[PDB]
Amino acid sequence: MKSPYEAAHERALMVNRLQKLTRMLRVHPDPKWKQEQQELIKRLKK
Repeated sequence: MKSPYEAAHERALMVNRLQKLTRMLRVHPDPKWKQEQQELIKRLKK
């Protein structure tokens, strides 16, 4: 039981941050940055 507003908020938070990491990784692929990206990708997948 989760509100769509709230579920949406969390999704937006992770997507927005995920994009930033994906955007900078393409030009500057870092392992540290990559690790953070996986967490975002995994959460979004759920």
